[PDB]
Amino acid sequence: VAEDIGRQMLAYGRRMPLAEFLKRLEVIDAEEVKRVAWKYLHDAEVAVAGLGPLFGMPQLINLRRATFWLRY
Amino acid sequence: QTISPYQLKFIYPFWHTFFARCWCKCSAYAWPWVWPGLITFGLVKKMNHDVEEDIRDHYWY
Ligand SMILES: CCCCCCCCCCCCCCCCCC(=O)OC[C@H](COP(=O)([O-])OCC(O)COP(=O)([O-])OC[C@@H](COC(=O)CCCCCCCCCCCCCCCCC)OC(=O)CCCCCCCCCCCCCCCCC)OC(=O)CCCCCCCCCCCCCCCCC
Ligand SMILES: CCCCCCCCCCCCCCCCCC(=O)OC[C@H](COP(=O)([O-])OCC(O)COP(=O)([O-])OC[C@@H](COC(=O)CCCCCCCCCCCCCCCCC)OC(=O)CCCCCCCCCCCCCCCCC)OC(=O)CCCCCCCCCCCCCCCCC
Repeated sequence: VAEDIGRQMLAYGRRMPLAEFLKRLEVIDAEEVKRVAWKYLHDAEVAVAGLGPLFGMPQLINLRRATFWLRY
Repeated sequence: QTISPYQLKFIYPFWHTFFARCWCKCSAYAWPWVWPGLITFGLVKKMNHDVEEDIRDHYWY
């Protein structure tokens, strides 16, 4: 609880009550998820880090073009 | 380390290194290709010069 108080006072300038968070979370449906992902995640840049036996790792460009579909 | 192609200049690097790449390629090909070609060209001329003279030594009066 103390970590939640302090972290929120620095980030938001206040503590959000539990009821407010639950009210904001309640009105998010599938059409709002689609809107936000289309704006920020669709056809976007990616960064990658890796370690170990990586002979079969995809190309960066393969990962970059997997952020969109050609169907639809 | 690799950078995304959407965040690179991709035509300027070709011309930035043009003179070095052209020197390497043209220097490699000079002796092996050009020197036999000049000899073949010369033989083509000598051949055509002897054909003409041989026609006049047999048909012209
Ligand atoms: C009289 C003359 C008349 C001639 C007319 C003939 C027709 C000409 C067609 C011209 C088409 C030009 C456009 C080419 C684009 C191809 C599609 C594409 O974008 O691929 C992306 C596809 C996936 O992209 P990605 O970046 O990996 O992923 C991005 C997303 O994350 C991935 O997101 P996702 O998961 O949503 O996407 C999955 C992906 C699915 O991905 C896969 O799993 C692989 C898809 C297959 C490869 C792409 C199709 C082209 C393959 C060429 C086959 C030609 C056979 C020739 C036989 C001739 C026999 C005479 O979805 C699809 O693309 C589904 C296919 C779409 C529906 C079909 C329309 C495209 C077909 C194009 C023509 C092929 C059929 C012609 C048959 C001819 C028979 C006579 O790329 C690849 O698979 C990579 C290699 C692609 C090579 C393309 C070669 C194109 C050549 C087409 C000409 C056909 C030759 C006809 C000869 C006729 C002689 C008589
Ligand atoms: C002889 C035929 C062959 C063609 C002609 C000869 C070949 C050269 C022509 C000139 C093209 C190159 C111009 C300089 C480089 C431009 C790019 C660049 O980075 O420059 C700034 C760069 C420095 O800038 P920076 O600040 O570091 O970076 C800025 C960029 O952000 C750096 O970002 P980036 O590196 O990522 O790239 C930037 C990007 C962004 O560039 C842009 O600014 C975007 C431009 C958008 C348009 C793209 C061009 C589309 C044109 C299509 C045709 C017109 C269609 C419209 C309708 C027409 C209706 C009639 O650049 C491009 O996309 C280049 C677009 C131009 C492509 C070449 C088009 C040539 C043909 C045009 C006519 C069409 C063909 C004829 C058919 C039609 C008529 C019958 O400087 C250089 O790259 C060094 C320049 C020195 C190189 C030029 C050497 C020329 C002499 C050698 C050739 C001599 C003749 C052939 C000898 C061999 C055979 C005997």
